[PDB]
Amino acid sequence: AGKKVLIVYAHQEPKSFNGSLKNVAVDELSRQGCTVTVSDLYAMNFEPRATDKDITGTLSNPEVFNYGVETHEAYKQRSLASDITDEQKKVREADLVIFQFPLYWFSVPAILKGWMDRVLCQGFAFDIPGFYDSGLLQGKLALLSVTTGGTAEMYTKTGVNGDSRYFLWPLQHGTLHFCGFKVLAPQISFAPEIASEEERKGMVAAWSQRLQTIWKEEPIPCTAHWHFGQ
Amino acid sequence: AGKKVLIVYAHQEPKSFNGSLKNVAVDELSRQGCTVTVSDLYAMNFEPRATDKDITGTLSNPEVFNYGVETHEAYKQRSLASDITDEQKKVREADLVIFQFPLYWFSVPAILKGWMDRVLCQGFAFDIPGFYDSGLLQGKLALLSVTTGGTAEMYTKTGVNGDSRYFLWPLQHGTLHFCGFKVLAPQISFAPEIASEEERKGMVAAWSQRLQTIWKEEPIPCTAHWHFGQ
Ligand SMILES: Cc1cc2nc3c(=O)[nH]c(=O)nc-3n(C[C@H](O)[C@H](O)[C@H](O)COP(=O)(O)OP(=O)(O)OC[C@H]3O[C@@H](n4cnc5c(N)ncnc54)[C@H](O)[C@@H]3O)c2cc1C
Ligand SMILES: Cc1cc2nc3c(=O)[nH]c(=O)nc-3n(C[C@H](O)[C@H](O)[C@H](O)COP(=O)(O)OP(=O)(O)OC[C@H]3O[C@@H](n4cnc5c(N)ncnc54)[C@H](O)[C@@H]3O)c2cc1C
Ligand SMILES: NCCc1ccc(O)c(O)c1
Ligand SMILES: NCCc1ccc(O)c(O)c1
Ligand SMILES: [Zn+2]
Ligand SMILES: [Zn+2]
Repeated sequence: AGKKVLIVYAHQEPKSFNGSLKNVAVDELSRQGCTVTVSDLYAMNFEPRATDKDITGTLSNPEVFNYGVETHEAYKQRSLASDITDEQKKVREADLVIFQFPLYWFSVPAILKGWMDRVLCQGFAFDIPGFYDSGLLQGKLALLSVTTGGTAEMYTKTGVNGDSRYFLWPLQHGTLHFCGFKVLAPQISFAPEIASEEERKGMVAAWSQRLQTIWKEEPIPCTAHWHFGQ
Repeated sequence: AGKKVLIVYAHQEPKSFNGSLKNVAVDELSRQGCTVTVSDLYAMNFEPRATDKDITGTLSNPEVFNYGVETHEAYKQRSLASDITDEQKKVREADLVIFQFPLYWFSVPAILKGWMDRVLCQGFAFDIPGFYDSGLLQGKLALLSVTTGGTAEMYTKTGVNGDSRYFLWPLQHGTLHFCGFKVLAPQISFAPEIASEEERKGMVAAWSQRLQTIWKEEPIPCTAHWHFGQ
């Protein structure tokens, strides 16, 4: 049995280091015989804002608009904007979801943050109760492939930016694990802009290389100890 | 000599708890004689996406688009889109910047992440020469006023969501502190949707009561130790 992979990509320039990491993922997974799909957010001019335009049906409460309540209800009724449902179908069938993006303020670019806000709604990605290990997307794997401006050294406990794992918390635990995803070790390609030609090729080669045996990997213990140690 | 306050508000509903917190801040700071300005992102339909449209005229390299460089260059060349510059002016004149928003996936809603991504560009909020304690916005104060779905109990080091200080790291340290901001202790209104009307009032009152002496408050030590340590 093969596998389906969804790459949610967030970069404006195809020739970027991110674009290369993305194309590398596509080529390698495609070579393995895997089914691959890419959601190129910027090329899709993907809507990041969570507004009442995401609901098409009669609102549960037209007097006071509550995004969470309205999208939860719209999901069950099937009155969500189609751009949201198109993404949910991709995630639903996916066995692995890779996020390829440059770090923006210790997080994901707003266009990708919007994807997370609008696509992972209650009813589809999780339920109350029905989160974390009970998240609705349980059984699926997720992986963050991040590029940075800061060097590995800066991203250390005693470094100026602190350990890289610190900023992964909101994404891996607060979002992915919350929805039931098993999180694979993140792929951080440190400061490609500062790196030399050979170092950049090595970073890219390491990515595709790791992808060759990605199906053999085990997820990380997405806990506070893993991220912070303490 | 009077103070200037900018409130970056991120909520779709005026009758919301977030809306009330913002209105209470405007009322209290206005009563004190403070100069107050509010950036209602949703009402402004603020653009969250970082694209080449953020640069006016012609790009310094229309071959390969590098947002960071193009915006840095555009800033120094006074060629940024007006929505961006309108915000920077409010920021530059402000003595205190309050962010009022509901917690979305352990972070800010995408529309607000976009504000941070696009408004705090290189040359304005920071530069290789000066960052963090030497950020270009040094001297100014920043304060996060966030509302959550989860309860205070859930937000403890041994709780399901972990300690709230954990998700503050990317925002307070990675973003605000990085730009020279002195960070005031966050204002977190835990689960207002769960709490009772009396408890909700208590929360809003603590906020307004706190605003009475915010100018007397001392900045928190934005350190890895403060967020993660004991
Ligand atoms: C709003 C904003 C916020 C930011 N916040 C943060 C933050 O909080 N923390 C942080 O650390 N950084 C931050 N950054 C910096 C950001 O993370 C980096 O600029 C980004 O990750 C670099 O990745 P890239 O793909 O854009 O690089 P590129 O500039 O595209 O790549 C660098 C070089 O790679 C070359 N290249 C491309 N493909 C290949 C290939 N296959 N082989 C060899 N070379 C190749 C390119 O041609 C180029 O010369 C921020 C940037 C912005 C704009
Ligand atoms: C996409 C998305 C992602 C999310 N991610 C997270 C997450 O990672 N972690 C987390 O903990 N939560 C998360 N949440 C939940 C979110 O943080 C809460 O729903 C939100 O903070 C509630 O604030 P509110 O202003 O919307 O509440 P409201 O529903 O507007 O307020 C609750 C009650 O307050 C009443 N009220 C209004 N004004 C007043 C007043 N002046 N005095 C007294 N009562 C008043 C209202 O009328 C209402 O009945 C997420 C929600 C969404 C939609
Ligand atoms: N319908 C939004 C309610 C909600 C509460 C907690 C979360 O972690 C989350 O992603 C969403
Ligand atoms: N010119 C972007 C480089 C950069 C590096 C680290 C940051 O924290 C940041 O905001 C921006
Ligand atoms: Zn976790
Ligand atoms: Zn700090």
